[PDB]
Amino acid sequence: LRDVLSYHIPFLVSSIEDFKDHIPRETDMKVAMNVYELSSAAGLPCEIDPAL
Amino acid sequence: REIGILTTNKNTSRTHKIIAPANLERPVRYIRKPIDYTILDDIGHGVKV
Amino acid sequence: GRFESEDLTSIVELDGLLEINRMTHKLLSRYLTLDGFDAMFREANHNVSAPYGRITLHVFWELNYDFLPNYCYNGSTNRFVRTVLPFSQEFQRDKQPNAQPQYLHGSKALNLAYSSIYGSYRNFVGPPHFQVICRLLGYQGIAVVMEELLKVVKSLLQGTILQYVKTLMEVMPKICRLPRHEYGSPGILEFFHHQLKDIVEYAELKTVCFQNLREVGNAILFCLLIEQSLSLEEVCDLLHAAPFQNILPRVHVKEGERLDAKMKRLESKYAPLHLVPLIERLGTPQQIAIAREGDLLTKERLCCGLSMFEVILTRIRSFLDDPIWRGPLPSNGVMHVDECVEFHRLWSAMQFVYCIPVGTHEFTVEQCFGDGLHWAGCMIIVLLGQQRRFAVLDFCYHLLKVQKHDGKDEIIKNVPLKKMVERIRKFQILNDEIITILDKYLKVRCFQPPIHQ
Amino acid sequence: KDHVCELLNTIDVCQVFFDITVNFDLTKNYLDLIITYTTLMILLSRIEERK
Amino acid sequence: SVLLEAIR
Amino acid sequence: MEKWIIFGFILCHGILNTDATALNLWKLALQSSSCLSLFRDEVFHIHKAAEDLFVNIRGYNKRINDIRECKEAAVSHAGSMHRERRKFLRSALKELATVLSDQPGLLGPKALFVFMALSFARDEIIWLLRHADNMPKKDDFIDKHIAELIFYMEELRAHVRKYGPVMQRYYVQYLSGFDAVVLNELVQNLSVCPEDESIIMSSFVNTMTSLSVKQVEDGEVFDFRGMRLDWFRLQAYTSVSKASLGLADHRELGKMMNTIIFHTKMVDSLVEMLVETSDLSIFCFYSRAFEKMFQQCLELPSQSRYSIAFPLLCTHFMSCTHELCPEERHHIGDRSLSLCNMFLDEMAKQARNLITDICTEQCTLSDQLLPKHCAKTISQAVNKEKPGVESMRKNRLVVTNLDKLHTALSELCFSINYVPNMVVWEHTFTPREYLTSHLEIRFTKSIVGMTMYNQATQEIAKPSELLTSVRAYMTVLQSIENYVQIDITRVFNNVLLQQTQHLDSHGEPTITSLYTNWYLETLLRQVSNGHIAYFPAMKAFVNLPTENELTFNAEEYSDISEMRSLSELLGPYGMKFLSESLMWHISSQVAELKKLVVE
Repeated sequence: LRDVLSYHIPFLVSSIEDFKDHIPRETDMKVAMNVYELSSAAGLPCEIDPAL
Repeated sequence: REIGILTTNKNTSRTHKIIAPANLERPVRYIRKPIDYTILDDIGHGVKV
Repeated sequence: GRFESEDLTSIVELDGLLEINRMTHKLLSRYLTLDGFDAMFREANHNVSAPYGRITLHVFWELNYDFLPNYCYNGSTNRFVRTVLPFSQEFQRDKQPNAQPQYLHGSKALNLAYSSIYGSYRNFVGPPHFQVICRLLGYQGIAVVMEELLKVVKSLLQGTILQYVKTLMEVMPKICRLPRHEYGSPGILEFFHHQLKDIVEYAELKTVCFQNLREVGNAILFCLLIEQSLSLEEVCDLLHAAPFQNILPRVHVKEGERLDAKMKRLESKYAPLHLVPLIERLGTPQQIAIAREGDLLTKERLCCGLSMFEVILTRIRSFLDDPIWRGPLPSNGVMHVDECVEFHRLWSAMQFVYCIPVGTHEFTVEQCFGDGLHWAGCMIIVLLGQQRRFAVLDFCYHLLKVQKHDGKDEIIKNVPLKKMVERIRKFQILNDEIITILDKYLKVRCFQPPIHQ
Repeated sequence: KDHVCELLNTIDVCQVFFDITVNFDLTKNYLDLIITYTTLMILLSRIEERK
Repeated sequence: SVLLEAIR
Repeated sequence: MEKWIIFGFILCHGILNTDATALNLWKLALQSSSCLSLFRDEVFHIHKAAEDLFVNIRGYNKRINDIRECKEAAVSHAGSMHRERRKFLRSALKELATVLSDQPGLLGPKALFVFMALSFARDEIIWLLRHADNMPKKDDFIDKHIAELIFYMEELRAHVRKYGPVMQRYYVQYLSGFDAVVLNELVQNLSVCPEDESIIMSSFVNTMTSLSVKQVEDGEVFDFRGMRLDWFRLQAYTSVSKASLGLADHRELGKMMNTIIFHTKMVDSLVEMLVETSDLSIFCFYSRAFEKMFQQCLELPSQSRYSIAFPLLCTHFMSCTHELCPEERHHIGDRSLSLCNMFLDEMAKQARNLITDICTEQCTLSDQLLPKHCAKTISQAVNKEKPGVESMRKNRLVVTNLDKLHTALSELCFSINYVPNMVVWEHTFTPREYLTSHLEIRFTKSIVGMTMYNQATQEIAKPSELLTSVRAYMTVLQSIENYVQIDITRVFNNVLLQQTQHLDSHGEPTITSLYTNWYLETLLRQVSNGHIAYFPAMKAFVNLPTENELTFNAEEYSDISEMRSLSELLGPYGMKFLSESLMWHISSQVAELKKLVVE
């Protein structure tokens, strides 16, 4: 899915990658879970699986 | 911006296949009348009797 | 370089090799640190410091030289196949650069397998090639290619084609009126052949004008096909971008549950997937601005109700300014009937001459030119606003009508009648469809009554 | 039917001049009325259960 | 076209 | 004229024995038909009734013989004569309509031609319709080209309706310039005129002179019923005996008045003249024949170009309703609406069937390009018919299936897209919307059916093989836009976006749900049995070399290319649903593990 979306919507994928990468891990899990869910919706390799 | 120079608006709209009228035509009762020969007197140069 | 050393049909092979290179880069990036595949691709294509890369320039070069004057269109299959006899070989492409198998697909066996896989697309151009071209050219390549095609069409119409039309007009009969039905199909055919005998003997008509007409038809067909491919690509992209733009499908509604409540619940369930609002809630000012711009770019596409063939048609019509196309004003003050001062009569003469069944040792019009000639002629007629006049006034159509009315078959001057009328039937079927399509894309004078004397 | 018969009698006693090429409307109306009367009577005769 | 000159 | 002659000479049979012109006219009338029409559906046999009536008369044996000869001649030649008339009229109307469309301004000077053509076509159509159902001598009574004639009559009607103002201007200018002066100078040349007739002519001249072209373009509505009624009153006054101003000696005056009345009718009665000349409400009471003709028109690709004529004809149904019997109105309107809806639905069904056939042909052509067909070439080189040939046209006299389907589709689409919309009994109708709805439904069904899912054998089509077919279908559907003004991008959005959800709007399984079920019940389940293993080298599941061979290869469904195609087909929604199902399975596994942990 990540490979497929990498060339179909490059702007949104790049924005999601930039947002997830530079998210402070010190933040509580409440917002980190939402960030990880949004990233995984595009197929990004999140360390913690929100679905699990 | 450079590709928009050759673009025009397509005319596209969607309706509902059959569109009904605001008010539906209602039946009119049939009223028997005698043969009247004095109904065209007001049309043109008519004669009376 | 390998792509530049082959014809346009190698675009699929180039795309496959680029995909292989991207896969290799992705595999290597796990341990090593290389630039993004886009940066390397653009540096190799020289698109980083130039508006147009090598791929688009080569595509334009091929379109100008080898594609248009060698491929004949086929509307039934929507495919392009090379001409039975080439009328152009001065392309003089570069020399194929040799390299180790590693720089290629990876090995001799892999190279052979990929060559065999991609060898099926060598002898035709179709939807796959068009979509690959669209993907590789983005929007800049399409824009520049269409601009150059418009320039080429302007040069051709006002150049060789104009001179040939002017030369052919002089030899055309001064006055030609459709004969009556009493004469019969054979006499009418003989009369038409005698009137247009000089046109038939002319040799350059089937080698230069026809060729030029084929070149102008293939260009417009390529323009139309490229647009459709672009639209399809845009629709696929839009379908993919729905979850991140709060776009949802019509959810199933059952008795007891209202559509509005179900839609609201579904939107609430997918609320986290939304990007813009999420970014605004937890994002830097710069990130938010960038996200908004990206979203705007993503949601606006040409497929959202923007047409592009109409502008091309209008420009082609504007390119027609010579008075020879329309001729002088009618003597009767309504329209030309007998005089042949209009281009539609010349097109009818062309149809009559190339509708004659040729021998067995020579090629036909379709084999060499296909439908490009007919498409170009119909486009010219439509842009000149003479489609109705051409339909009403036509030698082939009148001959076919008379033949149907009387039903006779004779060998009039080594020309079978039934076969000729069947060919005319097929050609007018094609022309009617082409004219209808052209009219669907593009979309008074009051007279005085007689006065008493 | 009674009114049509009365009108036809009036026309006959009037000794009218008929010519489709001169007075188109009059002749057209007269012939149309006669044909309508004839067809109406034939249709009435056709209906089986009027009696 | 002129882009043809440029590519040449 | 036929009914006039026949019935009048039957009533006045006395003159038939004396006059010679009357006998010839009656014989010609009899020879030109075999059955009249008392009313819409009623018919009346002529020769048999005439023979029965004349048998009882004293010396009418010659009339019986003439009736028999006329019957023979009619039954021999009427069908052929009418067939030739229709054949000529088809081309005549085609040429006239095309010329008028090219030069709309010609309607004014050549208005009479349009009405003559419409009247002739209507007469032929009604004759054929009434003679097909009755008089089964039995063929020349079945015509496959009536649709073209009806379409050209509708084209002429639309041309008249749209270009009314130009005709109005031309004819008002004519009346104000030529007819007014001619009548004014002719009236003064009358020996004597009574008071009423003088007032009538003065009113005529004053009205005609008061007309100006300026009133046409500002929306002014004319009304000349009074003028026609006054002319008819003048005719009645001057057509009787013992009249000072007899019309028998002033035939030219009558001709001029008739011409002026025609001009006035054109100026102010365009719609009434159109109804009088080209009303085809008779088809309403010949529903069986109408449906048969429509079906015969549809099955001919050449004649399918004029399929829109029948729904257009349905608009004429309410032109046969009288004010003395409003009962018919509702039933006639309902029948017309039902017929129009059925015709449009049949046209849409035919269009979608042709499009499905073309899509199947395109998919068959495309599947040949898949890599699996190039194995033989690789093997021949290592161990040492093609695409594009089918698109070569040696000659145009050979017809394949693709070209025939394309031609039929083009003709049907042109027929559908003839008019943006229409009104029937005050009810607006759009044919393109019907076509779009049918296409969407068909596309969804086709997408679901190409998966080749088999619950019994747990067989499913590979994502790539289905993605290629979906792309071919999308390309074919996009090709439709060249012929019709429908929007296909949003059609793809609607049809394809619903396939991503676990259940479509209509409530049927989608491709994503079927793929998830197959993957969870056939691929991953078999892995736990040891028959399949995860090969990280190939990044896909590969069947083990066990003695037992499964019915499918995991490498042909879990490969990157196959996974990429599946993701493209499904979308983020489908991937999220699959992940949720996998997490449900993992949660069940963890719950089971917790029992062993706690014990």
